[PDB]
Amino acid sequence: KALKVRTSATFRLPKTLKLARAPKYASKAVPHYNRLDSYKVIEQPITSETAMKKVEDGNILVFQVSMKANKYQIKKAVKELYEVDVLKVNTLVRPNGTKKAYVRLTADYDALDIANRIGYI
Amino acid sequence: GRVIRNQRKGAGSIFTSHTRLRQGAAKLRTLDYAERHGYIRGIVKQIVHDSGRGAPLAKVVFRDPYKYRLREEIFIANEGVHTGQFIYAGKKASLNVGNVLPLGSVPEGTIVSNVEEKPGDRGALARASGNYVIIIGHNPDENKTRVRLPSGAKKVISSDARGVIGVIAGGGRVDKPLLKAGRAFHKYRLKRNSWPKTRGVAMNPVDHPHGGGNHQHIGKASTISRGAVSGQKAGLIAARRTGLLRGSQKTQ
Amino acid sequence: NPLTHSTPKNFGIGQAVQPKRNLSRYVKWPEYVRVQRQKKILSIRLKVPPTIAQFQYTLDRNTAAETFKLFNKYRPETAAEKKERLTKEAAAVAEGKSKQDASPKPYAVKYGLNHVVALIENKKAKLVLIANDVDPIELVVFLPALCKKMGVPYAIVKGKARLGTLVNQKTSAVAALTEVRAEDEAALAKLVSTIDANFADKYDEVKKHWGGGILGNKAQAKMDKRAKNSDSA
Amino acid sequence: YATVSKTHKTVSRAYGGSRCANCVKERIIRAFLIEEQKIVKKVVKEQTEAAK
RNA sequence: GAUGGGGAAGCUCCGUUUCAAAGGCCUGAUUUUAUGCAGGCCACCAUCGAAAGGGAAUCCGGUUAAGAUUCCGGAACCUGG
RNA sequence: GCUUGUGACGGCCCGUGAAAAUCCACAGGAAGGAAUAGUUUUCAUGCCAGGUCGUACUGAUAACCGCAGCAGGUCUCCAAG
RNA sequence: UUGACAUUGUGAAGAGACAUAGUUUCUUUACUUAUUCAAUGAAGCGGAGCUGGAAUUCAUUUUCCACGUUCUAGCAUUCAAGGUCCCAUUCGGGGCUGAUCCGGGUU
Ligand SMILES: [Mg+2]
Ligand SMILES: [Mg+2]
Ligand SMILES: [Mg+2]
Ligand SMILES: [Mg+2]
Ligand SMILES: [Mg+2]
Ligand SMILES: [Mg+2]
Ligand SMILES: [Mg+2]
Ligand SMILES: [Mg+2]
Ligand SMILES: [Mg+2]
Ligand SMILES: [Mg+2]
Ligand SMILES: [Mg+2]
Ligand SMILES: [Mg+2]
Ligand SMILES: [Mg+2]
Ligand SMILES: [Mg+2]
Ligand SMILES: [Mg+2]
Ligand SMILES: [Mg+2]
Ligand SMILES: [Mg+2]
Ligand SMILES: [Mg+2]
Ligand SMILES: [Mg+2]
Ligand SMILES: [Mg+2]
Ligand SMILES: [Mg+2]
Ligand SMILES: [Mg+2]
Ligand SMILES: [Mg+2]
Ligand SMILES: [Mg+2]
Ligand SMILES: [Mg+2]
Ligand SMILES: [Mg+2]
Ligand SMILES: [Mg+2]
Ligand SMILES: [Mg+2]
Ligand SMILES: [Mg+2]
Ligand SMILES: [Mg+2]
Ligand SMILES: [Mg+2]
Ligand SMILES: [Mg+2]
Ligand SMILES: [Mg+2]
Ligand SMILES: [Mg+2]
Repeated sequence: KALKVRTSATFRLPKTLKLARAPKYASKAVPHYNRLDSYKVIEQPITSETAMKKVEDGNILVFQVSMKANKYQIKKAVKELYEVDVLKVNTLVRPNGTKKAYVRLTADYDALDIANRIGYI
Repeated sequence: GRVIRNQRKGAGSIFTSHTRLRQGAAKLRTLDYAERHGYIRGIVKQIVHDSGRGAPLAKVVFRDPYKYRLREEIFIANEGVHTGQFIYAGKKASLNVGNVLPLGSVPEGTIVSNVEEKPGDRGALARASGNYVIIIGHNPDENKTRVRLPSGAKKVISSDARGVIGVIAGGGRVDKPLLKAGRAFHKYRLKRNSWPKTRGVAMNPVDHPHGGGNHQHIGKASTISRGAVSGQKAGLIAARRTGLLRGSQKTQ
Repeated sequence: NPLTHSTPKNFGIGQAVQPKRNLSRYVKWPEYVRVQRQKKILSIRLKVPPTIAQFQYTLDRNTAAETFKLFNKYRPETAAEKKERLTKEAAAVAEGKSKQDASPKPYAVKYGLNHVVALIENKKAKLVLIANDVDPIELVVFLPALCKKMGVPYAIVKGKARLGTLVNQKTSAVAALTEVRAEDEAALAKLVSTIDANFADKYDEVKKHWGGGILGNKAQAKMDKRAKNSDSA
Repeated sequence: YATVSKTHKTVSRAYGGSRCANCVKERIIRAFLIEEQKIVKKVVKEQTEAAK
């Protein structure tokens, strides 16, 4: 017979079959547990005088929170740990290498109430 | 002593070309099937200043013979060419200012610019403002064509090498005195870092052959051998004569 | 016809985009392709010395076909045929008491380069097949001379793979016969003659003929035409 | 421009928000004439071929 | 400044699209089914490099011992879905 | 009037005074679409979401560099009678 | 920089000796595959053929050129419309031709 017909003068690398990995053994024995559950996320209340005020006056809980956690993780954590509803979460990094979360609850909740249920003042 | 100025140029650290505002390299079309069997038409779309250059460039655009699109080219504009003008490129093109033809298709005496030294090299000879080459004969067997370059030299090249009819625009640029240091400043500011220029005779010996002495002076013949060595070639290199040129130059 | 129209395009330089064509003559092949093709060309442009040039002459596809037909009746044991034979003797011999001679004298094609060479040097081979590929050609180039001096009939044949298939390897470089069934003696005598006529007889003459020296076809043209007009005005 | 309705980015002519109108007058005129002169060009050289 | 490469005894030097088989999008084909092939393109061939260059979009009033075009009040706008 | 913005112009050059991401538009017309009901999210209105790091203060005759709370040095914006 | 040796092969003509058969060595000038330089998203190379015709026929063609684009700052893309053959006529879709043949040396 006769040759192929290429209308391009460029020759490109054949499209070839890529098998997926089917290991003969497992990558690491046991999967790591959740590296960032809620208890590692929100570390401890911040109870400074001026934090307390935000609670009494702004329906805002203030937590020191994991450096490794973002506004999503903080929000979910607070929710799950406190049966509470968060309007929005602001955060800052303290000048001692720790994160503050200003957590505003929705108007259905009373942060003052909800702070001396967790047990502080 | 130390490495002299003309040796430091070669590493081109602070001696590279000032290139940022340049329009791009000026070149003829790639020598394809069109240009080498027939002719192809373009339009000059724009003729435009290129920083650091004297002659303006002409932006010329052609259809792509093999794909639906426009391919733009950067020419050097010959005196007379204009926006909207149709430019014809090819073996079977016709002798008009602006067109580009192989030197074999143009009669003796034709005036051309931006000519190739080999066919397809997209143009090498006579590009500076005002320059041009004259065709002065053909040798149809082994198709060569003899031309005369701006410099005076005659040279024979392939009759397939291409050229563009006419002279490069911007002529007489050098008829006008610069007048001040500052115009040279702005002149070389867009070229390369070669200005101003300390005479070696004003430097110290560490610096230059001409350097030093309790009066300024070169102190040995300033005509240097071809086979002199890097660090030695300052002055009149390989100079076969010297002194005020007396009487008509003109290559015979 | 209908509300349908003829509008023939004009593909003649300076108008209409060129259509899609077969550019296979123009494609920029991968280097390994360009190199293996040029290895061929360069190998013909040179003058190639007689002792390499004597390959390229290969058994014709008729005599060939007949020779694989014969050799194919003498394929060496298969793994199974041998597993079969062993148990057919290992049991039987060891007991009913044959002398490891409850197996019949095997007839096979002999192979392996080193094997065949020793066979040829002992004038045991009756017919030897030499492949024409063999890329270190040295493995094999001495074999026409070898067979010739040992008075052994031989043949340069297309297919190292083809020699391979008759011996159950991928390739085989050489294939030979030393033994034959009487039902075949005659078939072989005939085959050897056609073959001996095409190689061993021709050997001394082939030894004088450099090959290669062949121009490419743009240069042939150039010269078939330059030397057409030059003389014959 | 992505934040703004299509009518802010065109005028309702051929080549609307792209070429300038007097520019499209030119395009049209030149197209018509050149497409006409094409028939004129052909019929002359169809005549040259049969009168030669 | 990596990479196919080329130098260099070597630490490494050269080159940056270079003399390389350099890669991914749009949907169709699935109604064993989850994504294999069927077209056609596009050949652009890393990446780092600006808190004064380019650049989607927020404002006023109030508020602290110390923050604010970032919090509060009000009223907007952009991007993705 | 003063400062700043901006326009329509005018002088100058052998000086003619970046790039890229990104956004839109047009030419094209592959296609996909209605009457027993289709097309339309570049029109309005409506729902959800927008992470990560910086953010205090000094910026100089004392928070910077000059061994220092040094008559030195260190880029800039606002500008009343 | 200059020479020799190696990379280093192939022809042809001419000189050079065993001393007017060609082994060999130099000079000239040919060749291309080594080496070398440019180019290009390796696109139209080389060889033949179709037609047009200049051309003058000393039997009939011995040849040489051509062999789609130039008043105009438009338009030129969907394997191409046309023609023709198929699938079993559905919408869709395919071959050939349109676009001559041969050699895979990108030039
Ligand atoms: Mg309250
Ligand atoms: Mg923050
Ligand atoms: Mg540079
Ligand atoms: Mg300077
Ligand atoms: Mg001076
Ligand atoms: Mg001077
Ligand atoms: Mg001095
Ligand atoms: Mg000195
Ligand atoms: Mg000296
Ligand atoms: Mg001196
Ligand atoms: Mg002096
Ligand atoms: Mg058997
Ligand atoms: Mg409008
Ligand atoms: Mg590097
Ligand atoms: Mg960056
Ligand atoms: Mg920035
Ligand atoms: Mg900025
Ligand atoms: Mg305020
Ligand atoms: Mg506060
Ligand atoms: Mg403050
Ligand atoms: Mg707000
Ligand atoms: Mg609101
Ligand atoms: Mg939206
Ligand atoms: Mg100011
Ligand atoms: Mg200007
Ligand atoms: Mg726009
Ligand atoms: Mg379709
Ligand atoms: Mg909308
Ligand atoms: Mg994301
Ligand atoms: Mg501040
Ligand atoms: Mg202070
Ligand atoms: Mg001080
Ligand atoms: Mg020499
Ligand atoms: Mg090419």
